[PDB]
Amino acid sequence: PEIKQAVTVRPGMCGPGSLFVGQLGDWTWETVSAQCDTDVFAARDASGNPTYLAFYYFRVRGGRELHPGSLTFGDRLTVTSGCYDQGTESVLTLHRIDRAGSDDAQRPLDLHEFYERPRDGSLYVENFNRWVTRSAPGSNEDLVKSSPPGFRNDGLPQLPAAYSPRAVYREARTAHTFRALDEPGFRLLPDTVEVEHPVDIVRDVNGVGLLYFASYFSMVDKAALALWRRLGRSDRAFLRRVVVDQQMCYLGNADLDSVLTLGARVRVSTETPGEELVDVVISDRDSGRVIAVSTLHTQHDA
Amino acid sequence: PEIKQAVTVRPGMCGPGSLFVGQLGDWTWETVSAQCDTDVFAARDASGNPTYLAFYYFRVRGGRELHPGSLTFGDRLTVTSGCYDQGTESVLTLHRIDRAGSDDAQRPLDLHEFYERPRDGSLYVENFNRWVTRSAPGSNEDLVKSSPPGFRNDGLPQLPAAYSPRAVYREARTAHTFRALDEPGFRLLPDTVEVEHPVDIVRDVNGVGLLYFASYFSMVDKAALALWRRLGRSDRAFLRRVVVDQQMCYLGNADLDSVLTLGARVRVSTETPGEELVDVVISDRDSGRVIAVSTLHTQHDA
Repeated sequence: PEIKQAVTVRPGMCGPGSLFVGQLGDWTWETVSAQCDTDVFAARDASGNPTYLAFYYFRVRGGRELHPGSLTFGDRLTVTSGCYDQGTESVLTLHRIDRAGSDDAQRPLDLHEFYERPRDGSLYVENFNRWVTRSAPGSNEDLVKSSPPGFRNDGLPQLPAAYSPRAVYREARTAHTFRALDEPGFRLLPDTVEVEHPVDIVRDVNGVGLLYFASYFSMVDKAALALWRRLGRSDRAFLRRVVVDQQMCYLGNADLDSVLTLGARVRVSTETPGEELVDVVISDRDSGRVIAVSTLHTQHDA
Repeated sequence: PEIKQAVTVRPGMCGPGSLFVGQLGDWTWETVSAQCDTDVFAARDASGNPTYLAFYYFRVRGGRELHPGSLTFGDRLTVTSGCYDQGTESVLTLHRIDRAGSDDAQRPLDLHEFYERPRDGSLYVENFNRWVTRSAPGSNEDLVKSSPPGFRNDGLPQLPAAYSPRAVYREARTAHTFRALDEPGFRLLPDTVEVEHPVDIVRDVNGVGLLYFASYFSMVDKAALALWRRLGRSDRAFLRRVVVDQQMCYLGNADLDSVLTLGARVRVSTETPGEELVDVVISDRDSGRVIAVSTLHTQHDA
């Protein structure tokens, strides 16, 4: 039983920051709760420790016709949501977003449609989430895999082998990009940036004292802005950027006194002017960990 | 017809940042939409310009037993919401939040209860909002009062004279505090800070290109943190602060290339140890405008 709902775009789920991905994550927790007969918000492991359904791999796919920067107050959307079986320790949640008028907004989720040929005018969200607990109270390092009792993955529809987010994130942690460096039609610019980012305790921290999943998207855009400025491009042009595809892998969290490093590089298209691929790696130098990788497929007019 | 709803605390509405006030503002727009027979999200003035139901005065009142820093993932709440007539150009929206178990969570909104003696264990939210339009496209200065056609304030219950948010915000713009400087039981410390804050285009900006109302709470906490650190207090102690009362007045918005100034001062209680009043003024020096005033009534254990 897929879920189909009418949404009107609110101030808390749009704009050039991370509010839309924050709202999508709330929707994911509601969708897993409904489909897996589990209260995700208050989940505890068999032993009684809180268990968080942590974001691990996050993709948002759009296009010139509908992307996250298209959305403004009062836009009417149709949202179709559903979970896919990834066993007892993980779960995949898909959301399709259409403009509520649109031809065929009533169509069900179509994996073929999500993994192979996304349609122009729809937005596609993939959230792969993993149950975790803390390994020590107040530590945000070395989180441990978990599963709350009664988590019902059984019955959920299955992905075919071709559609594996696991294959995708395994390659991205190795390559530090989601788009192979040897992919034709792009040139790697020499200009790169490295930004020191102390954890912002007033803006980066969630209600359980971890770094907030949506803050990782804010940190990647801070890196992307720093590279944009290194390229001599304007702050107003940054706000016109169209992100047609963004992938994020959350390899680690971090303690709230950490100083993170945000590294960014870009490949510009040889074929299409104003098209580029930006890669961002978030490091925690003091613990020697890479804690995130993101790739943004971007169209601009700077 | 007041609205009473069950809420489970989600990642997008808690934590030490501005997510709870962001969620409350979304709820306000839904409440005005329901009670005033108006689609606030897509509102336009009679002439066809977008009109925003802008936040102008915002209060959050709690206590040691339930405050915004109490809230964590999966907490079960009861929310009671309702609008009060302030004419065609403004509207007051109240929210009471109780823990869903609690004795007498079913009780209706009680102004006596909100303005005179708030109860321990309830959280009280006041949002006074004013319809505005831009005076020039792409300018965030010199916003103009408005009202969308068909806005139904008629029928809404009325406040008695004693309960005027107008008297409260008029005094705060004059004094740069919501708690009179001559109030007994407090001493003004000599330590103050002034922080330069360029508008953060990746975290401060909303879906219509204004500074986001919830970002004003992030900027006030940036000032408050800077003063806390000037006092030699610890970042971990900052995260244990209990804000029992916070008031915010939004006197202006600002263009996205602005450099703002965040000024903070504190009065410590003579009576109760670890109790203090922090005042923050946000200035836009280049336009010679004060664009916000906030006072935080805080309990700490630093």
